Amino acid sequence: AQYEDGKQYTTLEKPVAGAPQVLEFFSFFCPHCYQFEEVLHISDNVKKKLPEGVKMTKYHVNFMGGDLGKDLTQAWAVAMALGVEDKVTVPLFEGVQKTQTIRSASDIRDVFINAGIKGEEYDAAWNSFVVKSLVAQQEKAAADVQLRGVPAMFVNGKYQLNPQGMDTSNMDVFVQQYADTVKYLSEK
Repeated sequence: AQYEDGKQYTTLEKPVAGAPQVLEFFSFFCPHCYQFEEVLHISDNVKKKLPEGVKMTKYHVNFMGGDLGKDLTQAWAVAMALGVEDKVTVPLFEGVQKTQTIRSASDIRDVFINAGIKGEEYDAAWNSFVVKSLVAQQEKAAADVQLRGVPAMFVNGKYQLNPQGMDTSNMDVFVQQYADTVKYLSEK
């Protein structure tokens, strides 16, 4: 076939019921994730090719960056709860990996303040049980699918993208192959 198990994707030996349609995992400590976000715009290019009636989910993970890794997962819960994902994603990546100005929860908070989220609004969210369950959801989804590496994308809780098995001579071709794979899996 043109798309083959073990080549552009792998199948989960144990499928996950009720999982989000397109589920993506990342970490602000993850170097390929930085690329996926700022240079390749993977999420956005996948969206553009997905049928409609399809929801995309993106979750942060704990297993990189220790204590700060966990803070970043809570902050991402804050971003999702407030719907400010597209205002903090880039400054969080650059603060962690480029400028190295994020070293504490307070510095994460500064990124939101600078993006125009109010102190009051941020701290209440941070401390809310709505954010706590959102954190639980991120962990549960990761735990459900064995997750030891990011970036990662899962389709309908059954298929896992395999970017190692695609060309990387040309970044544009890589992205289209990746998105076309997601669309194919989607229709499977």
